Amino acid sequence: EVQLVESGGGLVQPGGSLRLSCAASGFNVSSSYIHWVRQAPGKGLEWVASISSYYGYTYYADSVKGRFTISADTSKNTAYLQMNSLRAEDTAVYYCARKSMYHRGWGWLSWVYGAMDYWGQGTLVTVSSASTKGPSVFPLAPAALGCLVKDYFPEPVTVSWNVHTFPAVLQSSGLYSLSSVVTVTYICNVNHKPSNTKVDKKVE
Amino acid sequence: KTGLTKL
Amino acid sequence: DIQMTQSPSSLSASVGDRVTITCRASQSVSSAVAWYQQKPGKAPKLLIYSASSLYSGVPSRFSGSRSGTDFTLTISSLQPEDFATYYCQQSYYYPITFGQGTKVEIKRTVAAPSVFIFPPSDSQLKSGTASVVCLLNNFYPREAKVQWKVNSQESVTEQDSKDSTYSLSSTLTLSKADYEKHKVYACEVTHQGLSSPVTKSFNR
Amino acid sequence: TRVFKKASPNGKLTVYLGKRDFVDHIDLVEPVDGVVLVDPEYLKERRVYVTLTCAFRYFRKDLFVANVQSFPPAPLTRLQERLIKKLGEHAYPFTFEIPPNLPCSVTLQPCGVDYEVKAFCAKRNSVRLVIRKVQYAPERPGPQPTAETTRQDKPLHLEASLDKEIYYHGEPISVNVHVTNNTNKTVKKIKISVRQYADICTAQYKCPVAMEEADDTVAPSSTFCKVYTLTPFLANNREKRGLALDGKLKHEDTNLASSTLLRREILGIIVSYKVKVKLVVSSDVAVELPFTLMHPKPK
Repeated sequence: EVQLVESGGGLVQPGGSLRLSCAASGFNVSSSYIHWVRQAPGKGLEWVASISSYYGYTYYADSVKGRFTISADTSKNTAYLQMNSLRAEDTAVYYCARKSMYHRGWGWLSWVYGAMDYWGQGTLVTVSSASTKGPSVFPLAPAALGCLVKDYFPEPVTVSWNVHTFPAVLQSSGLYSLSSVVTVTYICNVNHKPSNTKVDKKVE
Repeated sequence: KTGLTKL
Repeated sequence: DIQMTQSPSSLSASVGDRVTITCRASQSVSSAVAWYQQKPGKAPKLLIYSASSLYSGVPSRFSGSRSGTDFTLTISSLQPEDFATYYCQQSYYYPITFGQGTKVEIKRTVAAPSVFIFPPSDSQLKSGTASVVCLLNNFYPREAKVQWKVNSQESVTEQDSKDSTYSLSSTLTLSKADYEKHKVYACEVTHQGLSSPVTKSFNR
Repeated sequence: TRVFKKASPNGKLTVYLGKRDFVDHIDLVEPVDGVVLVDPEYLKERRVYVTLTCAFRYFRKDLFVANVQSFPPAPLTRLQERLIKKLGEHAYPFTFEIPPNLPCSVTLQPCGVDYEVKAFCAKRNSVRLVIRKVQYAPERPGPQPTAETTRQDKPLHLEASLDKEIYYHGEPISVNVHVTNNTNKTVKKIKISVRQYADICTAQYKCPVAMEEADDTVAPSSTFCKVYTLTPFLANNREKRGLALDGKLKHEDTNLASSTLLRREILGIIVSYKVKVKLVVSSDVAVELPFTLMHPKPK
């Protein structure tokens, strides 16, 4: 079977460097166009770049023109999107897909660029100079009752009770912030692994 | 030039 | 570049509805069109290609049609599982481009928000950043607005799993020094299912 | 499905085809089938014919040129009947069988053989549509290439091999190298290359598609065993003028000319690929083995 696997997903400061590697199985990087696609956090899709080793042809999105560079090592049978000059525009979940060149009836259809049938997994590439912090938790009491986590980083923060954990919002301070409320003693438990922080706040 | 259609 | 302008940006329907989503290319395209169904977070799938070709493994009910440069995707009987964001992508002119997506929500009886309010608590005042909270629980439809009577960010949980509803936490953040100045704070919800806007207020 | 069509310069004659790639199955060849639209009033020569030109361009010396009487009639095919049904009462079919021992659509990287279907009433009365006569890769793998050499008062016993013979375009061939230098001369360097020869039936050359010069020195009186990997494709053969490229329809970009399968004196071009292991010693040893590079069979 054909499957692409992405690696190189981790926190990188703005302007830093990451090397996303799309290892392709079931097909050569030369019998296919390898496409890197990125989707911002909860937003419409966007195709990053594409390359075919056989013709050595590279195509880039307007958002990664010059900043990134896709090449491939056909010896390893892998493609490499070297992401340089990362910024807050480059934060996303990055998927890898391909468009084979079969089905012409005979051979390579060197101009389809068509539907990217097979998709990778999705590696979260972050861009922020946010030193891993711990949340500051506050209570909210009356009837409804909740706990508001403020100024933490990075995601995720696990908030539980002893009822909607509103999606964590990227606060302007780089740190995050969220709330979790319930309608009806109540102790709210907040867990933040990147700093090994835990809180158990009482609200009433 | 060479055209194209459907059957 | 080609802007694959897709509409509607958000449509409501239920099981069995014959749902239609149109997408028009800014410039002429030659059947290079494909429909991708991205669920929350997961990797985009492929629905259609060549502007009319049901891609392998795609449900039959999905179908694409071309009438010039207005590519339409119709789901004859949209099912509960087929509620995602659908994008149109042209593979003719590089860089490849997508539309903006068309989330297909779920439909139910209009329900008004249960609006609760929370003033900043003692611990938060001690910390140094007071955030007033306005909770809009189980309010349908997602179309709504929240106004503030003394920056304010809204976290909107997705379509409620319980019954096709929406919550929304509108939280307004101020400093401790800049918060004590005023005495009466209030959040007022303007909503489709509300006969009149509902204001919840507290006194400092 | 798809149906290609092309109108004549005056707009009357419309040549209809199904495919522009005819897989030259080793034993036989896929016939060119089509139907041409005609308006009898416009026809002034009273005789409309269809021809198949197998031309070697560079010069132009054909090898199989045939004529079919489209109108007046002097069987029909499954696609031709449907084409006529769509067209109506003003279209006439034509079929061409391509005999064996004919070249395969192949071009030299800037030439070569070409196949064309030309319908004319007999300039403004001529309509031409390109096609391709091409060959798939053989169905089943052949014997594993292997080649051992000896240099001698002690040997330089060398061996090279490839895992199998049938390798598709843009695929990496694995070159297993096994050296035993009993000689006193240190193995300065090893070279693994792949070259493409395109005989023109008589001229030929040797274009190195792949190169890998490794410094895996093997000291005197010592053995060595390794598995290199070389990928022949067009990524880096853009400058090499004269490389045998496969059959085209237009200026489109194609791959390396699939190895010319044969069942010798066949005009056109005969293309083949060889992997050469050459040991540069402190006076250099050579060994080689051929492989056939082609395209796969979609299915």
